[PDB]
Amino acid sequence: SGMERIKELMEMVKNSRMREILTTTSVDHMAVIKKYTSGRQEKNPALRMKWMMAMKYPISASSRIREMIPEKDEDGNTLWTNTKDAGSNRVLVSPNAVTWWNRAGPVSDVVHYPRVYKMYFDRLERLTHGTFGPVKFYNQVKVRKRVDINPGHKDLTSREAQEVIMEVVFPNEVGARTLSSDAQLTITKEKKEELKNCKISPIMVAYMLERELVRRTRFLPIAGATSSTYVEVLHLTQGTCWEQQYTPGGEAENDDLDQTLIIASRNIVRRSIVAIDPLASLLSMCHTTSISSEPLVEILRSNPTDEQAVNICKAALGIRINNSFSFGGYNFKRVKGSSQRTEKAVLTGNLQTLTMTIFEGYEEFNVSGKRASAVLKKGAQRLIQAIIGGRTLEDILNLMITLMVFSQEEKMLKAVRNFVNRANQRLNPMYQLLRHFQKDSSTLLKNWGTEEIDPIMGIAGIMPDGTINKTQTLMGVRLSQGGYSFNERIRVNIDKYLRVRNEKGELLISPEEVSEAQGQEKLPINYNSSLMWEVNGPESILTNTYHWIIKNWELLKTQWMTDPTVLYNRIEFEPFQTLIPKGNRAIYSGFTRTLFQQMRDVEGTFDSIQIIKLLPFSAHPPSLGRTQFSSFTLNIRGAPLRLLIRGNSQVFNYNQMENVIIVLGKSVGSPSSIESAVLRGFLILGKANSKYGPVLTIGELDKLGRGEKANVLIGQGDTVLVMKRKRDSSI
Amino acid sequence: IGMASMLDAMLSRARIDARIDLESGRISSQDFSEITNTCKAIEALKR
Amino acid sequence: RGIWKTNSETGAQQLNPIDGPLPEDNEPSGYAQTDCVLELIEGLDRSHPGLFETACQETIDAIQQTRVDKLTQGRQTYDWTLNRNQPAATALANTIEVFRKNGYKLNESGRLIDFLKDVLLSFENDSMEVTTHFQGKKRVKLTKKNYLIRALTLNTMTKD
Amino acid sequence: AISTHMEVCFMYSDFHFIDLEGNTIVKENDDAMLKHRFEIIEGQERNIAWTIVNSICNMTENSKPRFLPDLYDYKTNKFIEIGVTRRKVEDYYYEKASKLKGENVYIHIFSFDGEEMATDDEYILDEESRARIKTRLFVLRQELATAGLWDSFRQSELEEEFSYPPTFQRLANQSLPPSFKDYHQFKAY
Amino acid sequence: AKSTDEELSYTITGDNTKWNENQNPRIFLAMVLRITAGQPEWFRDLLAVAPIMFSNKVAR
RNA sequence: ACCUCUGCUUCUGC
RNA sequence: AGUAGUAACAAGAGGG
Ligand SMILES: CN1CN([C@@H]2O[C@H](COP(=O)(O)OP(=O)(O)OP(=O)(O)O)[C@@H](O)[C@H]2O)c2nc(N)[nH]c(=O)c21
Ligand SMILES: [Mg+2]
Repeated sequence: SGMERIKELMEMVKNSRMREILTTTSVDHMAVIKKYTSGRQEKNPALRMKWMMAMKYPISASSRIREMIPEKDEDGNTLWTNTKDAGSNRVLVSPNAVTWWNRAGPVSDVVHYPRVYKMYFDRLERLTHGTFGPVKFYNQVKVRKRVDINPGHKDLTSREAQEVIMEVVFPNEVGARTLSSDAQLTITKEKKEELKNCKISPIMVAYMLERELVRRTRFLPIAGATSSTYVEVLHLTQGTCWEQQYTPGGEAENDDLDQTLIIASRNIVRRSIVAIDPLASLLSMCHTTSISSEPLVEILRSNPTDEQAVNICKAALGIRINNSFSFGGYNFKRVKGSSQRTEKAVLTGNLQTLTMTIFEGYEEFNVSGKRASAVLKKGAQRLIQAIIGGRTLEDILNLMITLMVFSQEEKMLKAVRNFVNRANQRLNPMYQLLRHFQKDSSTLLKNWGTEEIDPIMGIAGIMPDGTINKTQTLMGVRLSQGGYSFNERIRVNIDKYLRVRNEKGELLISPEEVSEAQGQEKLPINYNSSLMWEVNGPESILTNTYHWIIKNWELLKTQWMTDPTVLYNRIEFEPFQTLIPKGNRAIYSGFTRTLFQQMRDVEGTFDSIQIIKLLPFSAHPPSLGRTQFSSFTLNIRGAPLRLLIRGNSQVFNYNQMENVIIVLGKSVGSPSSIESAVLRGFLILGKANSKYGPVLTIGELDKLGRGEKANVLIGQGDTVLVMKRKRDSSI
Repeated sequence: IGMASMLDAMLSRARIDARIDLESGRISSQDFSEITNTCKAIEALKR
Repeated sequence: RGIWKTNSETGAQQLNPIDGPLPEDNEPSGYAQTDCVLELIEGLDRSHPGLFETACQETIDAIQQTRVDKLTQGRQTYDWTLNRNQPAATALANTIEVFRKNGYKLNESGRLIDFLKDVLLSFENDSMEVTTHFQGKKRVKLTKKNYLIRALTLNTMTKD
Repeated sequence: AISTHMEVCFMYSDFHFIDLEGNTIVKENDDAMLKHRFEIIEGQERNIAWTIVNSICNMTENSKPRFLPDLYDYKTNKFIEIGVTRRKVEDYYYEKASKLKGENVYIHIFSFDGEEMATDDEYILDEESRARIKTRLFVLRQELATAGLWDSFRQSELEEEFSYPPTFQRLANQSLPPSFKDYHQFKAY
Repeated sequence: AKSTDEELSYTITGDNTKWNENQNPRIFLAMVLRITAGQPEWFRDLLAVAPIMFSNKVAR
């Protein structure tokens, strides 16, 4: 219509003030005058409301209330007055007016409410159809992470959501820029259809659409699954000392499932490699494990994920594999050659040390895709040459960039224009270098170079542009055609130690190639296995192992005294082994068992805390070693923690005052001057003594002799009198 | 966003809205008259 | 223990402890040293190659993009036009209005930086004119000095 | 150039209507029975102009132009670029048919002499109507010529700045560590 | 991680006394000029305004 | 002695 | 008086 609004305007413009304002206030300046006010933000709203709710007319309502409801109700209550609220034409009304309206006012229809407020109603749906398992009690470290908080988002940026909401709610006010993406367009169609004829305030529609469309996150202490449908009920599923097992109603994302499958498979592989029979152990865990009560076996049967650990599990189960990995949404299959993982430091174009892994060796790569394909060659941080094809030039673009990133070349390293987030958590390096060069090739292409390709009337070229050129191109870039048999899944076999070979006997995958990254599952994994602690996670491997030792201490102690080697070999210590760097397991064991023998040998120097502390490190065939250790390294979420041999550390300490052992900050309960189990082949006697010569490091005790007592900087600022023992202890 | 006055912005909106209203069926001619007329009065009263 | 000067524009007595004598006890002291500050900031630049440059480039982009109305965000603000506190938006409105009446209106662009330009240029005015309501309404002409003192004023109150 | 261009535009449309049935018509009353043939886009503030463009495109499901046109015709359902030039109607057309390459806009150049050029040497405006514009242009070039200003007109068709004015400069000079005499010396240091 | 096993480690639970009353506008002017070294002079001067105004402030 | 208004509004920052 | 606690309330403002 537009009938009454223009009449109003006419009316207003009759008035001189209003005409002046309307004629001398630009659209920009309207933003200022819209907020012009004498009213201030209430500094104590709780008090003010308590005060005002005692008053007859504390509520301010549109003046039209006066024609919409009676002045008084059946009971004699005045419902509205003609007093203008300060600064507006709203009037002062009673709360009785709100109730009146709610019993006797104009009934509306609410067909759009579920659709506009879908984000909210969906929460209730997921709960109404959720299932509760039981409550378990235990201590678990809840690590603070950024996590998603709104299920059902469309993964739009704030720009793209704005653009979409403008098209949906206010199409004629869009301006010049209209929607690129097909994701944007298909959302626009749907929403336009769902919300047609909608008479709810477009403010609420836009507000809700914005909340719903944009992925929002938050930093929270979270122990379990990090998916948004789990985050949403964190208050219900997780307490300080408890877990309420629960499954929300509705379907999981395929992305969350895939991600969890990879985490599960890696955990299983990593646990299995440290068992006496890895394949037997992996198969066992494959057959007992579930993700959200789905058997892992079924998932592995029907899930297309190609990943090293996943493929090891598939191999074990007789499932055919595609011996490929994904990178940036494109499937990669190495044709010929191989390379080597190497940890080295890299100065980028930002001017930044960032020391993640490199691939170093000859590797031919066939790369399938959505609408594109290519034949990338790679040496050591080299793009030996990438011939790319596709339906559109566009589809050749995405993959073009992806492949320059993937090369690891110095020309893309020194071409970027940080390595962590704000919480200082390390981020994905060879995926972020892609994200950057995604929305800005500019520098890369004009810092890559060009090439003068021969007439060879077939192999075209792409320039530092996107343009096509005849007998020039980028450094090692081509545009040709070629690329069904890439997707064919092959039958493989797998040996006791998880080596995967094709039917011709060629090595496809080895457990050591499996990424060492300890991720966090988006969905709950239940191993249901005697080989895995009931409580998942590396922190929990630590707390559970020590908790278990302590609670079984009487048995374990007598086993320590009578039958050491059986104790060392117990299966409960194998998960803990996965936290110890592979290269240290044997020497750490050797060191530990020797210290334990010295404790046995030198009577009256028993120490239960020292035994408990070091015991897990005994669980590996020991090697002979000279090396003295002041600490053992554990790797917890990609970061070394050091457990000190002598006394308390941040990782493991005994607190006198509580009389409890605290492990990564969690209590796991509790069970002469001579220390028999700190140095191999020495005793600590007590306080250092100037009347026994100067202070040596540990690594200078080297050349002492039986009976010969020194002063040592033993650790954490202490100096102690040691003595090289007269006899030895053997293992 | 705009340097246009609030009034000039509203006048131009009313005119174009009344036209599309008409040539969509939403509005009759004896409305579309009334609006475009009202607009011209505002236009002159502004003068 | 610093140096006193009289400000040429406001006449204010101004104490400067910087590069003053070094602290001689553990009492709170304001004798910060320019060269020591600069050493620390340089050390930080060294430790974070490219950080200052980037942060600067983001600020330049923001300066270009920022609208006058950004200043509508805020709580109670000293309003030199009233010599009283007001909500931020009202204080902004008042300054804009009094500016334009006194001939400063680069801010008509709608960009924040143009309002900032107006602010500095306002200090050249011989006689900024405002209106009081006598205790009604009345035109008041501020001396250049009066206006500058108000522009540089913090209002104070106690924290509850 | 801005006044000229926009005058042409305004002449192109003023006193031109559509019926109750819907046939192009001219009129001198310009009045609540008929409807304007053209939407005038030129002269509108950019944001409002885009609002008008969008509204029209949404009504017709016409695709939206990359550039802001000068008019839209509710009869032929075309957007319209007007042009005015001292040089060659010949060449200034293909200068703009370039700019608008891929677009779907009727072009219509006018020289100051009189002679003009539309799309497909086909006119959507009447002879009498174009007459007035051609005439007006010449009479302007005449008023330009005998004023001394045609010869001028026929030859046409930044880093951010922020500095301190005097008072603030003096304040800056007095905001330094005590050994410095002025702000520029301090900034150099 | 960065320390050796032989090092002591202590933590000061720390508070600054008279923070507001001892920081100086002139020092922040120096910080802003240094941080913005090499940048366009218009931007540097723009950022320097706040510190300069604070150096010249008065309290009601 | 009456009448009228007011109950965060000369005072709450970042 | 009392509340309070480094300065306030113990009605204020306006009209007549
Ligand atoms: C850059 N890449 C990527 N890539 C393989 O592709 C896999 C997936 O890449 P990614 O994004 O780093 O994922 P991933 O390593 O699984 O991540 P994480 O282990 O942190 O969970 C890598 O683990 C690696 O095996 C490579 N393989 C070879 N041979 N050469 C290369 O240059 C590269
Ligand atoms: Mg303090």
